[PDB]
Amino acid sequence: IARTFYDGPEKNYEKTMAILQIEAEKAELRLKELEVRRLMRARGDGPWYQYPTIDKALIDHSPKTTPDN
Amino acid sequence: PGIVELPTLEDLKVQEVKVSSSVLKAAAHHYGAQCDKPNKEFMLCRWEEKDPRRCLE
Ligand SMILES: CCCCCCCCCCCCCCCCC[C@@H](O)O[C@H](CO[C@H](O)CCCCCCCCCCCCCCC)COP(=O)(O)OCC[N+](C)(C)C
Repeated sequence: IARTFYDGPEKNYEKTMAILQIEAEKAELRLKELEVRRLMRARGDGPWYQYPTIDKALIDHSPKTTPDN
Repeated sequence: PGIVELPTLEDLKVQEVKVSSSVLKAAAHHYGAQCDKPNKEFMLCRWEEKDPRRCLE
């Protein structure tokens, strides 16, 4: 029965080791992502949570018919 | 936030041109033809500086 239907215990051992490693990395990545999102929403200096401003190319730098401006 | 630096009254003393608008309009073309250089210099100074206190002379 063992020869025909099942395998050795080392197979399951190493499989669950790999599964545990994968899940641990995923958990760490999730926590790091939450922290990064919080920090970049608070500060706004990151790529995410960038809100549009007024483009400076719309300004007209020419004489305005009055000397002051 | 700071004070505004204004020129004194004696810094604004100048011989005034006291002719009316009709007199100026009658001689406007010859005035532009003859006195073009100081007028253009003052206008350039006024535009670049953007400040009446920097183009009094
Ligand atoms: C010796 C006589 C006296 C003792 C009798 C003992 C009775 C034991 C027989 C009863 C069998 C119990 C059913 C359990 C089936 C397990 C299914 C699965 O686990 O097996 C897979 C494969 O299946 C097997 O090949 C068996 C499949 C056969 C299904 C049994 C059905 C037989 C019922 C009879 C029906 C009759 C129909 C009549 C029609 C008219 C294994 O997957 P695999 O990853 O690949 O192999 C890993 C191991 N390796 C790598 C070393 C090779």
